[PDB]
Amino acid sequence: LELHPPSYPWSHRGLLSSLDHTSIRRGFQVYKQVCSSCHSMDYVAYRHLVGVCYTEEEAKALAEEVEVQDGPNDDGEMFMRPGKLSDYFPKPYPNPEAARAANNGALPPDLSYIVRARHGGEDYVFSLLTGYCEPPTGVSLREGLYFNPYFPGQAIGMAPPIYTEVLEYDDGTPATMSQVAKDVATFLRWASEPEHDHRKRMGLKMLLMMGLLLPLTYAMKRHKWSVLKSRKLAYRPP
Amino acid sequence: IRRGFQVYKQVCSSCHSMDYVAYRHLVGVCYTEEEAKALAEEVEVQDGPNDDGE
Amino acid sequence: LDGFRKWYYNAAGFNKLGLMRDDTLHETEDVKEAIRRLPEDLYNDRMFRIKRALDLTMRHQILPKDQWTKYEEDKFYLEPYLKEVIRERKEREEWAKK
Amino acid sequence: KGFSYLVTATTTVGVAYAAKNVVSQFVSSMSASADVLAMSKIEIKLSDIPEGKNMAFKWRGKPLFVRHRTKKEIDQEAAVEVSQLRDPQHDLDRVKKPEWVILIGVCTHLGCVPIANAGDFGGYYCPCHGSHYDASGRIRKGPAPLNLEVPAYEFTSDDVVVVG
Amino acid sequence: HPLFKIINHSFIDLPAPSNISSWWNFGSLLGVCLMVQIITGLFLAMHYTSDTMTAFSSVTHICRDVNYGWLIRYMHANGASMFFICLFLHVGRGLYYGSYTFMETWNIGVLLLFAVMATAFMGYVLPWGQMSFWGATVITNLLSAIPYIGTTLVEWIWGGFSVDKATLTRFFAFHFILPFIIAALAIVHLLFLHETGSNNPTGLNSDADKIPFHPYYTIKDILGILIMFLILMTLVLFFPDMLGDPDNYMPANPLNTPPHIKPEWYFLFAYAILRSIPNKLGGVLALILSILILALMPFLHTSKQRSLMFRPITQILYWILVANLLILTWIGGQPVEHPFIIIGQLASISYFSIILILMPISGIIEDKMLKLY
Amino acid sequence: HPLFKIINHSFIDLPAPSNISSWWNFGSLLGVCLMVQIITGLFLAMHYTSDTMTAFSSVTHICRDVNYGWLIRYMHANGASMFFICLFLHVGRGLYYGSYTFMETWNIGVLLLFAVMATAFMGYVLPWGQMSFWGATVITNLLSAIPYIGTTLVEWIWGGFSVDKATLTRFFAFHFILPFIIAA
Amino acid sequence: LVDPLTTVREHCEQLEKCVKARERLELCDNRVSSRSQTEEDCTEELFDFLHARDHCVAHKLFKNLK
Amino acid sequence: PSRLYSLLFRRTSTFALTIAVGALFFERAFDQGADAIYEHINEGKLWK
Amino acid sequence: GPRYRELARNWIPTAGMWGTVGAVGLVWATDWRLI
Amino acid sequence: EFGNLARIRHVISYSLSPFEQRAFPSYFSKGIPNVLRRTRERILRVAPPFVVVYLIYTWGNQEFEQSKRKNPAMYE
Ligand code: HEC
Ligand code: HEM
Ligand code: HEM
Ligand code: HEM
Repeated sequence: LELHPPSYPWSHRGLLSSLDHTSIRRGFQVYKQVCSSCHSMDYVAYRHLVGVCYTEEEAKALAEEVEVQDGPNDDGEMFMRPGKLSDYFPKPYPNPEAARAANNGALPPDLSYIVRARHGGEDYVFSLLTGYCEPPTGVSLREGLYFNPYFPGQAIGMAPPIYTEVLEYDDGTPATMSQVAKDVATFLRWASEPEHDHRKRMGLKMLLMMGLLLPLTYAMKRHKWSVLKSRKLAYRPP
Repeated sequence: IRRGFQVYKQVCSSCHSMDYVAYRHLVGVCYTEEEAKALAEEVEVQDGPNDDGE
Repeated sequence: LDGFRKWYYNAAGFNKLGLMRDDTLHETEDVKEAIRRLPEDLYNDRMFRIKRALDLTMRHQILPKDQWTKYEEDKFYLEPYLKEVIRERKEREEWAKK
Repeated sequence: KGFSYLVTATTTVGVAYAAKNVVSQFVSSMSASADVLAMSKIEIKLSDIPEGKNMAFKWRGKPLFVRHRTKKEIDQEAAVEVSQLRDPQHDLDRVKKPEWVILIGVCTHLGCVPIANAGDFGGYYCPCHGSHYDASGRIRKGPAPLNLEVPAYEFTSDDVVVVG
Repeated sequence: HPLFKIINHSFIDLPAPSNISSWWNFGSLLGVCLMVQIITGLFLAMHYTSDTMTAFSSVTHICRDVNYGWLIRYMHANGASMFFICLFLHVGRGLYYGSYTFMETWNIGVLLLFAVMATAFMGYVLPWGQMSFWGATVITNLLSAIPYIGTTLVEWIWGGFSVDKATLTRFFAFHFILPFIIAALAIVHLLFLHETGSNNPTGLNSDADKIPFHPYYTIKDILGILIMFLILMTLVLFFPDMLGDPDNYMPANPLNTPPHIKPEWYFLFAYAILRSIPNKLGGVLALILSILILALMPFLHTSKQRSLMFRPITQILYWILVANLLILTWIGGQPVEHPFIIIGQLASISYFSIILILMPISGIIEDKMLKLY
Repeated sequence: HPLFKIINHSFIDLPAPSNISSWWNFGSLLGVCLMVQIITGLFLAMHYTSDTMTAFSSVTHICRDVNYGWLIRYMHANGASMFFICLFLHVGRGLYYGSYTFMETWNIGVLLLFAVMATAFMGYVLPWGQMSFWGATVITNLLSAIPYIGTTLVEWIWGGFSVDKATLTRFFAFHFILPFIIAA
Repeated sequence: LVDPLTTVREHCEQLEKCVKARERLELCDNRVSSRSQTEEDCTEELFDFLHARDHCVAHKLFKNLK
Repeated sequence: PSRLYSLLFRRTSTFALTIAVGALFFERAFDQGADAIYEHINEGKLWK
Repeated sequence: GPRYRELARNWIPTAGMWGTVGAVGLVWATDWRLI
Repeated sequence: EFGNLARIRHVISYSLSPFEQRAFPSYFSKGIPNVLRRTRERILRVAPPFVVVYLIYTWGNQEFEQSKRKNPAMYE
């Protein structure tokens, strides 16, 4: 028994509709300033951004903005260096348990594939992040819990992380809770499928090529099968 | 083989690494189960996370 | 029962391809022995009817309604010849048990 | 004939003996690797769990449920009809301590993890096919064939439990 | 030339019936799908690692860093789905048109079906997601049914107390090696058929009307290949995650279990049957029979007509069989609760009673209506 | 049975010369060796991992922890050596007795010889020892000799600037798949 | 700044379909008030109300959103 | 046009040459045209 | 019928012998100690 | 193989060259009538069963929900 998030009119919902890359950039900013404290985008590395919403040198900037340790040194373990374009996003709580502790038993789930891993993810995400409503009568959430009608059980350890104007969008687009939830849902989506755009272009070329090739192959088949389909049989007993 | 394992244990172990050989492999070759258990419990592991991922 | 058999004969649909009932029998060993014992003209009509039905199924067509096989008209030609094959077949079998 | 065939029969046994041996060693290969067998090790801390709570340490690659029970919890499980139980095993029969119950989390049915603190028997519930286990881990409702297994643990202290 | 002799015999100068419909395309599609799977599987094998620490990481590395690696992975997954679609339609063609009287071809077929199901099961275990691990455990513990031989056998496949790395690696080896055995069994399948030739939808002896295959059923197979490629790509490039499951995008957690667990669509009909029988063993057996009942099918043919083109009552029973097969596919999806269970129990009873009892009795009645019986 | 005919056409009622010596055994031995290799290879594949961090560790785990895993591994290695011994004696029989006048059989043979050499090379790369890595670089470098497209081809096969994990994994896939092509 | 959602919500919220839904929830809320000593809750009522509300909001939140 | 048949379709060799050459250029045209479409459809959303 | 009965009675003894071989074979191969 | 497949007699068979005949003679001219002819010939033997399927499906879903629905008398 769970609330089933509704269908939202996403800009990538259509059959050939790509992602809005400004929204992916804003959602990456939302993840960097809010979501990165507990969740780990393990499978997304700074380099990945180049080509989507940040240019090579631009990405380098972001990369240079983090300290990543280099374990093997002549005699030492870690002089975290300026993270590079080859470095993956920095996971908070190096060990899972660490977070468990920090989040009161909860383990923020790595949001790299969250949208893909959650049924109706994009919607779910938006709903969960925006579904922090009032608990009803009779409910008795355990210590360190909050109430979201969507989350399985309606008892997500995650406290509501998006308060209106939680962070300021560099683009200046008003940082309303929603504008922030929609941006981070687009970004997480991108994260779970960096190739969304490239694919849809392949699908458009595939539809054009099949629309060219199916009637022509049908015409060749009907040529080579007309002979028989016109064959007239006659029985002429002597 | 038992005497040569002693040698490693005392003299050559501090600098060389017998990574692919474990205390389990010795049982039934040079030592019994309790002797190899004592040999393993003399040595100490230092890793593996804890409740704090510690 | 006679009218309901005519309705089932129309619902079976092999008359729309111009086939007889005995054309639709699955060729087992006894059926092939009965077909081999047919006279030449009946065998030739059966092969032409089967070929015409295969051609009509190829073009996904049926015969015009005046050319269909009337239930009353269908002739069970292979039947007489078949019974014998079965009779002979059974006789040999019982004798085997002897 | 008996001389020539005896040689055929002799040879056969020999081949047969080698063939069983070769085939046997391969089957043994697919069997547990020495390392995998070396997992009989395990440790727990009684203080870790308070009454009315379950805890697992993935012992031997499977959830090692370790739970503490309440006066009421312990009271009901005893009240449960052992004979009427799907699997006759009175709560205490599976626990050295009434306040302390330890179980392995593999549904007798198809091997999922029972979910603690859920179900119609205040013990466990397996979201796979609806098997409800009581606090004793006894299958009470559903299609699970037998009660959850109780590993042969060791109560060295009221604070430390070797599961052994 | 020896080879050309063989070539000309199975694909060019092979006498084929002139009136076979588009359903006869499907088996050739299956062969193409097999090659496609093998090719895509080979290009998954150059980057996949069968280690429980690195299997999910290798799959994400394929999707994110290998050039067009997402394309090859989702082509492999949706090609497995397309393989099972074409397999089900091939089996339905064989059931409807009386092609099971080619008994050796039918038995090699049901062996191929068992091999393909085992290959797809271990392949779905291979990405080591949450859903793969709990699916493997569940489907394997099923083997734990057998009283004396079962338990040990399970851990034998599990290669340990519970599925863990030991399993993943041997499942990678099997899943690699079985499609080549499937290809060899398909060669035996083609041989056992050319000895008898293909059947036609009328079910009659088509010896009077046979045509070559090169210009007539080759361009037809090419057109069917093109249409099947249109459906696959439009199920990869536009709807890539339609047939999959979202919980497989989480890493395998032995401590948690996906709340809603279900086999993939193709394995559901069986899933329903298994769940239906109360007894564990009963379920396993019925499950097996579900597939095996087909093999049993050539001994249940009691009609004097091979095909169902001229047999309307057995046509109605056949479409009721397809109907409750779809019902069993739906039920498997539904969770355990009223009234999904009862439907499952009935649907299984109706499935076995239609295949075992109702169709031969109906064939006897149909023979009685034509004054044959 | 239609299948039985094939057996009685290639192994039972096949008319063979009465005077062929023991050298004519060798080709059948090669077929047996092929099966043996495939069987042993399958039982190496249930525990081998094609990762450069874990390939040597998996090979040592096969030799030390899998029950009779040392037996299957050394049977695989010495069966590759036995395969090449029987292959060389088969080719020497074909050269000595004028069997190369069966030209199509000879050409399918030399194709099989090329495939077996490629399979053994990538298989020797597979345990990821010191000798395997330097051996691979060497022969992969052989390709660079190509006058114009050499560099690209080498890099393609390597899958990167220099042999590294990229190679090992694709060499595992190719070494797995080629003995079935050899069987066909 | 006013989150567009609030606006959209208000609109769909004002709808009677929803209003009475909320009211049904209210009766439920009250039931639990008087029937305070029970285990009956209003979760189910809560969800159905929301499903309606959100469905509508969702129908109309993205337009306002930028 | 009967020039086609005589110049392009008639000799298999010629029949081929035209196919290969056309295909060589078709890609250029198809990619270009297709890209124009794709982009426009989502003109607003793309890096630039 | 009677003839097939004679055949069965004549081959069943042989068949039992074959089963016996299998018993030894299966057991020996299974190394089932119960036997 | 061909030549030894079957024995027919006096069955003449006329045909035309592919390039000499229209590729899609009356394709939609008679195709539609025929497709329609065809469907009415099997529709009564195909759809009826699946209709009932849609029905069971629906009834099943609704019934389940009702089961989940809280019993009014429950707790009251
Ligand atoms: C200080 C703690 C904290 C902050 C800040 C936080 N989260 Fe979380 N989040 C969690 C915890 C803890 C969980 C897992 C709790 C659970 O599943 O019960 C979680 C889970 C999630 C899930 C998956 C829930 C599920 O059902 O698996 C999503 C999606 C998510 N968070 C998104 C966000 C977004 C977007 C932000 C900010 C823009 C955010 N989180 C900020 C603690 C946090
Ligand atoms: C590996 C998947 C399979 C493939 C690739 C395959 C392929 C084929 C092909 C190409 C044919 C020739 C018919 C044609 O193409 O027109 C065929 C015929 C047949 N197949 Fe399959 N098949 C598969 C699975 C099965 C299964 C599982 C069964 C049994 C249920 C089966 C039963 C048959 C039968 C009875 C025929 C003869 C029917 C006829 O040609 O008239 N096949 N198969
Ligand atoms: C020799 C032939 C084949 C090879 C080498 C092969 C190889 C692989 C590999 C390495 C994977 C894991 C990578 C991944 O899952 O993304 C995989 C996954 C898979 N394979 Fe195969 N495969 C082969 C044939 C088949 C066949 C015949 C089927 C269908 C029965 C199949 C179905 C699958 C499925 C369902 C998956 C999991 C897809 C998923 O992750 O969602 N494969 N295959
Ligand atoms: C499909 C069948 C085969 C499979 C699955 C297979 C699999 C493997 C695997 C997993 C290894 C790595 C473990 C090891 O070091 O031995 C390996 C190594 C090897 N394979 Fe294969 N193999 C196959 C066929 C062959 C064949 C036909 C040859 C001979 C031409 C061959 C020659 C080798 C060699 C020389 C090694 C390296 C042995 C060593 O470590 O010293 N393999 N094979």
